[PDB]
Amino acid sequence: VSPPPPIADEPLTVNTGIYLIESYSLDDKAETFKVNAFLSLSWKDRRLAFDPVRSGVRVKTYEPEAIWIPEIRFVNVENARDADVVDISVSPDGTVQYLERFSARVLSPLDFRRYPFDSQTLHIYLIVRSVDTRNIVLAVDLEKVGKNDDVFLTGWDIESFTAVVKPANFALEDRLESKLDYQLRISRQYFSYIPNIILPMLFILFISWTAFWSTSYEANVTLVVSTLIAHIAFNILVCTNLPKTPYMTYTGAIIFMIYLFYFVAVIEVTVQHYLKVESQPARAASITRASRIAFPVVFLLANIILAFLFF
Amino acid sequence: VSPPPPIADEPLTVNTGIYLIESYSLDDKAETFKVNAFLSLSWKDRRLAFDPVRSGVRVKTYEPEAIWIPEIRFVNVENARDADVVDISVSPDGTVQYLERFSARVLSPLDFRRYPFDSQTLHIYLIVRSVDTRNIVLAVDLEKVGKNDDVFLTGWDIESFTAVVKPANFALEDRLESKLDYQLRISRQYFSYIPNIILPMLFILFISWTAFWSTSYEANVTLVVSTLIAHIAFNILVCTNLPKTPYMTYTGAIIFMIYLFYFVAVIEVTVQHYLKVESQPARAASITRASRIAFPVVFLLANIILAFLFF
Amino acid sequence: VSPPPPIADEPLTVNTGIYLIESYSLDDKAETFKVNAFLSLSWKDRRLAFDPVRSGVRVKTYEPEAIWIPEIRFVNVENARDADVVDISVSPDGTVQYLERFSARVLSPLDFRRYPFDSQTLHIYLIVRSVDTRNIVLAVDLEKVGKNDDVFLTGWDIESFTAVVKPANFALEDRLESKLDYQLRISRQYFSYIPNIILPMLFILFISWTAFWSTSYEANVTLVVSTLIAHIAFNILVCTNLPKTPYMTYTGAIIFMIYLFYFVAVIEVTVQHYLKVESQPARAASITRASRIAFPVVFLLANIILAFLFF
Amino acid sequence: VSPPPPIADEPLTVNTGIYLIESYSLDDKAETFKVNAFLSLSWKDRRLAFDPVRSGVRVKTYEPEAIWIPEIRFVNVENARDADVVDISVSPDGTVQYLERFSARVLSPLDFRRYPFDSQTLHIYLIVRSVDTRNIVLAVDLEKVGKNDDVFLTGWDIESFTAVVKPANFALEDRLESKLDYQLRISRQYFSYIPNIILPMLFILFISWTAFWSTSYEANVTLVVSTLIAHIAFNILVCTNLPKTPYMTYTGAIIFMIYLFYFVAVIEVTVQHYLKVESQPARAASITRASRIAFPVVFLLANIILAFLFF
Amino acid sequence: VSPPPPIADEPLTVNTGIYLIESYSLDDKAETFKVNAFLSLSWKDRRLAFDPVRSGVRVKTYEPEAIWIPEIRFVNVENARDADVVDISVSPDGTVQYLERFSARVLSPLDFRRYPFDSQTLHIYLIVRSVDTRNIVLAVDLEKVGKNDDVFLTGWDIESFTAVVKPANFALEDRLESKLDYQLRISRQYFSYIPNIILPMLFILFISWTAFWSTSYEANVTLVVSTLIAHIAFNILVCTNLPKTPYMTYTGAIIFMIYLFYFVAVIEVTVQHYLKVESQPARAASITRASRIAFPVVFLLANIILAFLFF
Ligand SMILES: [Cl-]
Ligand SMILES: [Cl-]
Ligand SMILES: [Cl-]
Ligand SMILES: [Cl-]
Ligand SMILES: [Cl-]
Ligand SMILES: [Cl-]
Ligand SMILES: [Cl-]
Ligand code: NA
Ligand code: NA
Ligand code: NA
Ligand code: NA
Ligand code: NA
Ligand code: NA
Repeated sequence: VSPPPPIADEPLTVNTGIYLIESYSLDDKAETFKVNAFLSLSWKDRRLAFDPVRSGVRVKTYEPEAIWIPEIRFVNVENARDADVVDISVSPDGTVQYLERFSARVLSPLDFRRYPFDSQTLHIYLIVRSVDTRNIVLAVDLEKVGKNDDVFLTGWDIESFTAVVKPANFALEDRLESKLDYQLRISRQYFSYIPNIILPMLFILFISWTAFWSTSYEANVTLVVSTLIAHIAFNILVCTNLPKTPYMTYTGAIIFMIYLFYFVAVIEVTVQHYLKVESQPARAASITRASRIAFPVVFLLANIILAFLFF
Repeated sequence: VSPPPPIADEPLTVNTGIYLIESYSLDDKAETFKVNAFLSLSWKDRRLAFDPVRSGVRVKTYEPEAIWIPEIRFVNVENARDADVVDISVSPDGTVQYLERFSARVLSPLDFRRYPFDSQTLHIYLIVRSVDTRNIVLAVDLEKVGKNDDVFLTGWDIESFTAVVKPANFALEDRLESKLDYQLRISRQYFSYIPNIILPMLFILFISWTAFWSTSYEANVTLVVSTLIAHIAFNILVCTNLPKTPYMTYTGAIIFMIYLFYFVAVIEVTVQHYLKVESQPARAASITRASRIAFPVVFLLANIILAFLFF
Repeated sequence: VSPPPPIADEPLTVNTGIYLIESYSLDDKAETFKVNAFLSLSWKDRRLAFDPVRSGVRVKTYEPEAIWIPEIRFVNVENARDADVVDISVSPDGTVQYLERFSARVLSPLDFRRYPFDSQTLHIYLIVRSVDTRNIVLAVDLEKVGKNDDVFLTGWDIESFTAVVKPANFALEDRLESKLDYQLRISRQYFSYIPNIILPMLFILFISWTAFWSTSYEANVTLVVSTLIAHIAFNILVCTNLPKTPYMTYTGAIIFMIYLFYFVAVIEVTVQHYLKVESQPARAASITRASRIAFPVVFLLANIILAFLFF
Repeated sequence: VSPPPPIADEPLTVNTGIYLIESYSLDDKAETFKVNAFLSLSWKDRRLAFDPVRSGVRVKTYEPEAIWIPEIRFVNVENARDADVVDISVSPDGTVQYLERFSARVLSPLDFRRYPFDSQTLHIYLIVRSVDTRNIVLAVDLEKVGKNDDVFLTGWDIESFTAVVKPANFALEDRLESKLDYQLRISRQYFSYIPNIILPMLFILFISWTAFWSTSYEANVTLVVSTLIAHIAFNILVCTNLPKTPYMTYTGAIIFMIYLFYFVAVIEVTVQHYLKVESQPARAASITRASRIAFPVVFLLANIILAFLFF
Repeated sequence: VSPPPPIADEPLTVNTGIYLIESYSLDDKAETFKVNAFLSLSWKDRRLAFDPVRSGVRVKTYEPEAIWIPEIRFVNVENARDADVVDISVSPDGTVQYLERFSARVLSPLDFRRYPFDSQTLHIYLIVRSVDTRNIVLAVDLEKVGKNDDVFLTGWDIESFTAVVKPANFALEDRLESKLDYQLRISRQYFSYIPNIILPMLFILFISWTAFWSTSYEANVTLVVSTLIAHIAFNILVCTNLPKTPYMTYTGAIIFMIYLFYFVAVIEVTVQHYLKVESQPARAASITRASRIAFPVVFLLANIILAFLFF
């Protein structure tokens, strides 16, 4: 088999469509997601044209090996897609309608800057390489782009599944390549992060601040050091669900900043004890009373500054 | 091969059945379960009809490639099922009896609202796409739907395996699709959660309340902060077996509420110490004595309210 | 190819044998184990009979596709076995000797009631479905059932590998099914549980009982709360190697009971402190002295009761 | 099929090229990385020469089985590459242009000495074994070596992808082998290690040094022992992301050294308490005051020495 | 195809060789390792003999399906090897030279008695089963046994790769089996265990002994209980990288023994406090002073005894 010949000098247009059946396993650390979808392909092959009136058949069904099929691939997949041809239909003028159901693990970079209040644009890049005989170009049949209503991505809200209709045509290894960008827009369900990580992290921090209403050094050391260790546990827990980033994430910024609050609280607790031992408690009292206001105020203002810089 | 021709204008009815052999690996985080079952298919193909007298055979056995077989797929599977054809039997009138044994990883959403006292309805969606020549519709042969008596799902009780007899017929990519819903009803074995998570979590909370019978601030700080850290460990342990949900789970609600009890216990312990240092112990004694009743009473009432809202 | 015809109305007997080469990966949580073995099959096919005198050959060698082979399957496997045919030998009377080497992941329920002093009977169920032309029945050739001397299952002792010689013949989807039960009896190597989990768990518990020889409330709170947290760590460690069970395991019973001992020790420590603060130390002394005897005595008797109920 | 015959006694030159499409999963512990790329091959086969006038076509397209293709393999791969032939083009003189897209898990040793400020040279070794009829030698077509602009390796910066143009020709099992070295130079994104591991580790260490401004032995024991335990947690966290090395890593050296600082701090805290109990506080005061300067000074100098030895 | 006929009554000798290309993933818990190697096979098949003068060729190249090839298998593999035939060469006298490149996951028991200062002998068992027509025996061609210089096993030192030249010939299911033992000798790189596990474990133990220079019960309880908990963490860490053994490992023996030292240290701390409360400090002082010498002395002697018993 060889590609369909051009009537004049035009490239062969392969109309494409992706219909999502299932979306699952969005792995933040690996920056991958699994997809199960229909891939539809359509092109004109005049060598396959037939007469509807004489044949009595309006459509002809072929096996993939019987006819020429464009070699369509995915750019950003771990391994080649697991595909099963559903149907191949040829109309009298030779218009081929190809349909396959596939499953693939897609590599798509994620921006963690606003985590866990982040939104992502996942990409599925469709590609075709031109042949010596003729140039193959990709197009989007909007009527064949979509998703099943039941499509759910655990821990995420699916906003839209659209295609950038204009392909990216470029030369690669002295041959033309036609690339299409299918975009799956998602937003993270931040809900569970509030009662499980954010509020427990704030509770232990506020518990360390009770040391500002205590003169007992031994109890203060226990309050600030124990809560700091619990904060380290939350820092470790958060970083297990995330890859290492060359930038600060919103959660990472708050987590880092809270260490400074624990460090300064230890200094205050040390300074307070030192002064009391030195028979200067009136002074230790001034620092402790100021700390009661300073710590929540600086914490509130620093969080307003951080939320502003990130959102 | 092509589909069987209609005698009049009727769709081809493909009778289906699923007989469960094995059920395993219900993954809560992934919202998947693995299945090993028999898939039975039945349809009339008049082109395969034969005479029992002249052939001397009552039934004819064929290889899948020798005859036309409907392209039956599963909607909610990770990858295409691993299938092996067991038997293909044709009766004299051309009634085909197809039997295959398959294994598949099924994606089926789970409702964690009542966890670990939750029940689920797992789904296996059977589907067929219509061809140009004729429309293919699915039906349930109740005589061929069931499960082996030994079918066990570790950590779950299997209630029933039934099929919604009426298919969901709809248009997808300008062709008719016929979808059947096979339902596996299961209920979680909550037993082990009681001695391993629920009671240890209650024990540490009740241990923190012993601080209401102590005037020792240093011992009280140790009691409430240490048990809080153990509560954080249980919260982390529980969330490792669960995906992130955009709603509160029953266990999650109790776990979250217990943090408030630890936070208020720290306030009480701080207030008690502060008053005693300020030479107001008679007052601290009133707050501590009230706390001895208030903490278990509010805990009991809040749990009754939560159990009511969730069950 | 079609099945061998019956001389009279008898079922076709397929003689079976399993020879274990390797046993590995017994997964307690998944209730699976991996196996690498020889599967031997033998049946009479008169259509394959030949003359030993005239041919000069005692045996004929065939390729699997050249002759009829019974469709033998495993009931309790995750996916279909990975099999490679080793030999097919036909004797002059038409007796076929089939040999394949296979590997499979077997699902076999485990009874954790006596863990880690438990024994298990792992099952490998062989099955054949009857055809329209004739009924197929399975048999055990004891001469072809066994295991390699070097067969080791890490963390387990292999006792025996035997087969229940009588098949379970039953009707499934209007056809006869012949099922054989191959049993691999194993006993857990409990050794390592003693120095790694049991004795460290007992050491920390006995350390909490030193609080009965101390009047220091602050030190007592530290002794009982710290060791309780270490007990929680051991409880979590034990449950990571086990699935969730709808029953109590022996280890689970001891682990649960030890929480009650920590809870009552906290009550004692609280009662002792309360009385001393109330200027009643003579009374606190009576409770503490009684606790020194009561705690080890009740612990010993409760363990005798538990060991009796479980063994 | 057999190899192309030599015109004289020359080896067959197979021109190669690797164009990276995707780079992912750099596993530090396993010392592997996954790659998705184009492999281009070119060689002259005069037996495939054709006349464009007689055949009509200027270039001929073949299926891999139809013609002789050199057996090109990767040396350092876990399993054989997952490859799909994209195109096989034959020009009139018999010049074959082969193009395949492949995915592979590559084993490439990593030097962790400067971790997490390390750089690596990942290797992809291309190899061909000579046949009896003639010797096969590999060459690099620099025009067909490259990488997609979007190629990203999560947690790493990609510097370059080049090939050592001269093959390593050697004898292996009495036949010639021609090996090419494709090099992917990467540098670790150390950024996240600073707020997540390095600074929290320094904070807890500096917190232990507050014991040098405290006379309270019981608070000092709490300060140094608690922070030491947090340091053990960070040591364990760091070693989970690394394989075991027969050398010290930069991070490993700092982590190890910090233990010595905790050990000497415990000695100081013990010595201080012992002297105070012995009614020698003036002396304990001299040791404690010296420690306030000695500990940060020795820590700074030891880190300058370590940074010098490692960088 | 059938096996080569014997000239007299001799068994067919199949000469073997294994050349290691890659060694990776030595899994201690699973007792497996992955291998990528060349498997060479050689045997005489007179039916393939040819004349060099008449044919004009000195060697003939065949496809595996064209000629008879002995069914060579690996005994101790999880699944069948992933193999690709590289070359099949036939010399004029009919001497066949077979070469394949394979990858396999090998099951090989490990002796952990001296861990982490252990050495292992990994085995790769080659096997052939005899046919009815004739007996097949295996031999080692030492010229074709070896390993690439770059072969590295992360965390291990590779000593040698040799073969036991004499096969183990035995009867299995009334047929002869010929088994060869290929041995890969390795020694563990214990280096990293010293700064990461051994020395931190010793530091925390020595820190618990500072309680013998302290009269403060509350600080002593904190010293011994906190370090014991850190020792439990190291015990858990060590056992995660090891399978459960029916024997004591060297590290396991030291780890277990250290618990006894913590237990006796708690008794000493309790006895010391009890006597001081009972107004007997002169006596408590004698026990504490003796403990300062006894604990390091008994620890040193017990370790000398253990090292002697294990090495
Ligand atoms: Cl693809
Ligand atoms: Cl499917
Ligand atoms: Cl099977
Ligand atoms: Cl390869
Ligand atoms: Cl094999
Ligand atoms: Cl024998
Ligand atoms: Cl034999
Ligand atoms: Na085609
Ligand atoms: Na068909
Ligand atoms: Na067959
Ligand atoms: Na070829
Ligand atoms: Na304390
Ligand atoms: Na062969």
